[PDB]
Amino acid sequence: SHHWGYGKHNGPEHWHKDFPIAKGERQSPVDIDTHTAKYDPSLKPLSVSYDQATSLRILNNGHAFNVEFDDSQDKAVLKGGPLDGTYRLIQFHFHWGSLDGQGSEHTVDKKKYAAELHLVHWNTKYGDFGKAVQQPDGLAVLGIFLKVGSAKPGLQKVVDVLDSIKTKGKSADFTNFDPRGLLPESLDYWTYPGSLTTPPLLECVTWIVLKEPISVSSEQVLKFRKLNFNGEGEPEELMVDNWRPAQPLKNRQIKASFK
Amino acid sequence: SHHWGYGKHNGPEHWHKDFPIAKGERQSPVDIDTHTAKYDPSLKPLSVSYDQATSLRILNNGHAFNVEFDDSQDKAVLKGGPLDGTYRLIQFHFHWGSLDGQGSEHTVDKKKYAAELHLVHWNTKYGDFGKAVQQPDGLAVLGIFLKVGSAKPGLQKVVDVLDSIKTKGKSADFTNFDPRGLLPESLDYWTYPGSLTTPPLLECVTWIVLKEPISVSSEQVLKFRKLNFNGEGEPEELMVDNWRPAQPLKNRQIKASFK
Ligand SMILES: [Zn+2]
Ligand SMILES: [Zn+2]
Repeated sequence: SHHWGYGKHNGPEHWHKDFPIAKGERQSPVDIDTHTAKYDPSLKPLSVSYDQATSLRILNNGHAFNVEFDDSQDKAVLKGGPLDGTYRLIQFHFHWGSLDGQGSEHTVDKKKYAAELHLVHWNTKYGDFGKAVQQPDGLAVLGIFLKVGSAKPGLQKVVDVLDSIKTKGKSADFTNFDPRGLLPESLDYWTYPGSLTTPPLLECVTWIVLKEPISVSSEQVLKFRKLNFNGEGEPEELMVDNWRPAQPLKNRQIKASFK
Repeated sequence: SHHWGYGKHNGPEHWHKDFPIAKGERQSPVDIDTHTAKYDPSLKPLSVSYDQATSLRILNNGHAFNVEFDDSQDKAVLKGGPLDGTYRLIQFHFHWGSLDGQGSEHTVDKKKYAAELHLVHWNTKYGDFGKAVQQPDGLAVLGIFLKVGSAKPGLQKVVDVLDSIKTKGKSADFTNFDPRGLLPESLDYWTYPGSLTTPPLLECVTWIVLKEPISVSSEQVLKFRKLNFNGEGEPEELMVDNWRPAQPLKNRQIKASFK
């Protein structure tokens, strides 16, 4: 009965009908205006501890594809930065475009990237993800821009398995993936309080959005575009433009860890 | 696997473990201290429109039994009183004791009744119940005390079907029930902002609690106590004392429609 998507009739412009928080005061994504996003010197260094990250599976959920991690222990955690205590990595996914010029959720001085990576973490204060998503400080999503340029070696293992999860509901074993291979060199970041960028759009996310994009090749991102929103047997609907546009900032302050 | 109940180990004293809102600022039930619950002359008469009410079924959910109504239209609505706009009746149920001296959720100057009836309504503003339960003004529950006295004729149709829904999961067709037959003659009420009295304890409820109890016979309430929490084939666990005790009022005001 309930569906949502990125199409003409079920798209971001309509999500409010089932999810009234879509018009809330803390919605993501947003545009980062660098002229207004002020350097905050009290922001601490971001601590990314992914050395023991344990990936398990990869799956097409009908909106994006997710790589899932074992979050039963502190094997892959985000700490410091703007955060209070310890946030475990549960999954990552991407949003991308039908063309190289668009695909990202966050924009920077109105500039769109080809795609955006989201590493999703939950506050261990709340015992599990389910309890976390319902708290204002429940999640931390580390957001990373993807520009088209040189191939990203650390992304190839993802790209290579995509032909096995073409359609909604498909999944595959996906062990030993190294998420450090998707990070840029600089951990300089912007931060602001926001939300999930898909329904149910819960306002439980501390956003950390990195200054430095990673590069991916034209052919790498092109592989993302050969996925399907639809299930097996249904009409083909290519999985492209699965991004929500910039939402009004309202009275939120985007703080910068760098000058 | 998540469970809750009224037992030693899964009871109201433990609900906070899975539902941290249990310790929130707007939890129900409460004690109504009549010395402090002040008459508010600006409170309007309560408007109960149940003339077209359409009951459908009755069911044992493993925590109480519910009589469900067709809420697809304005056939049975609560309006006026402390409420803004129109609230449709979805179901009623009761909480009761193992003895005649206890069973109610709300108390009045610490006085417990043998049971408490809850007519559950949702704000039509939000399209359905599912969306309603997540809003601060989503629900209105009309609460009515039951004291042991004379038989309530309008309750007998409920009592007579209970042998057919003994155990969790059991349901039966239940048409043409008249919910007006469960009302006392006075619609004088106390009101306060609160919550669901069972998990998930959401703080979405405008409580309207009637001053005048209805009477039920000793044998009528005794029939409620022959129901089972458990499913068919499971150990017998009599459905008694399915009430949450009074929670701290915090900085809430209980207003009275009467002097
Ligand atoms: Zn995302
Ligand atoms: Zn109830």
